[PDB]
Amino acid sequence: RGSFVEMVDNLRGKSGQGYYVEMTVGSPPQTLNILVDTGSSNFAVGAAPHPFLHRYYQRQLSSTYRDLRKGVYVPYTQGKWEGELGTDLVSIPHGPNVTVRANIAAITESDKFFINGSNWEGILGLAYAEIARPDDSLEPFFDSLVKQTHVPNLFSLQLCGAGFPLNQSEVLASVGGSMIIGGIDHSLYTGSLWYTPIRREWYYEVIIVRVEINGQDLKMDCKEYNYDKSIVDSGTTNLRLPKKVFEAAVKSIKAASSTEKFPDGFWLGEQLVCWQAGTTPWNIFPVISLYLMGEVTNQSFRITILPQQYLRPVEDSQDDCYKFAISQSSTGTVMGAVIMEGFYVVFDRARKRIGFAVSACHVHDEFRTAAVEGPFVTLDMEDCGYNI
Ligand SMILES: CC#Cc1cncc(-c2cc(Cl)c([C@]3(C)CS(=O)(=O)N(C)C(=N)N3)s2)c1
Repeated sequence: RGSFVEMVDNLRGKSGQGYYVEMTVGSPPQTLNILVDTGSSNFAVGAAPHPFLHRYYQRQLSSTYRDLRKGVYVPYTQGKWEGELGTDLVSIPHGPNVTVRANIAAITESDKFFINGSNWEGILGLAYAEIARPDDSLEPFFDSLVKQTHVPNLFSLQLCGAGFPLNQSEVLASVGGSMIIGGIDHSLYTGSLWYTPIRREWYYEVIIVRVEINGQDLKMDCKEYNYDKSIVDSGTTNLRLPKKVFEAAVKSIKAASSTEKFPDGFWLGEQLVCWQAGTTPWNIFPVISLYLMGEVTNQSFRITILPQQYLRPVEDSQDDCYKFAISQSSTGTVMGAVIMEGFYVVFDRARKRIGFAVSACHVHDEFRTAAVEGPFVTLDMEDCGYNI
């Protein structure tokens, strides 16, 4: 049974541009579309005109706006923003029926942060205070929400990839998924939920203990899989792997799909590959299984994704085109949107654990499905975690 009907189907977007939820800030309420990001901890919104924004937060029009008289500069390689800190009343129209006083970073200047055509005007950082900017004294939105209300300390995400490209109008009209605040909606998944511990509360950090490509063990020291960390990040498009893991995984994926040769640019995630309408050879591409530390001692479980997850649909023609959505990282494993699209993901902050179940909206074919299975007997799993 599905017990959170008001929050089901409250997301829009896609893996390449991000998934967002509608929010309101200020008095009277100012509506904004907000990127759902489990990989950061700031609630930051556009608050000045920008060519790629059609709306922004107007603090002078909010009677409940409180100025914190403090600036914040947050530079990332993926985009940078400068903001002015303050507080205001915040609601999630298709969320719990509560109004919170929360910190807001009013973005006044930015460099390649807002993306042309994304439809979002801000970011909802759902990770922990440890990685909030300027420091951990700036309470993240979800912490304020739990402290001020009776909403349980848990949220769950069902990110829904369409399995095909969505044009400018389609992406605005389509349901991109669900963010259930304070609970688990049982209609969003099939089978059982399996839980992996949150290693440390900063990013949503996890431990990967084994990797298979079509059941074939990648056979690397498991520390390599979590070098220097492994995180679950709705604000990353790809499955990102540490350099050495990426090189071994791409070699194995190429060997499994060897009946068809792809250009170097395809494996670099830069070039698209196209096939005649309806003829994508899904079967030649292998499944990928990530084994995660279980809640019970010496116990693991696996999550299995299909090429329908790691081949991201892109428009070219009537051909079906894709980009390879597995890429190299120098900052550890990132289980991005293309992985999350296969699963219903429960961020159980109260019990310091992350749940995975097969998503009711994952893209598959008649021959294979994504899977969440266990238990498996796995020894010295603590040794898989990286230190320093
Ligand atoms: C699925 C999707 C998506 C998507 C699309 N367009 C923009 C973004 C982001 C830009 C920035 Cl900046 C982000 C930060 C705050 C820093 S980051 O290091 O780039 N990062 C990986 C993260 N999780 N948070 S997300 C995400």
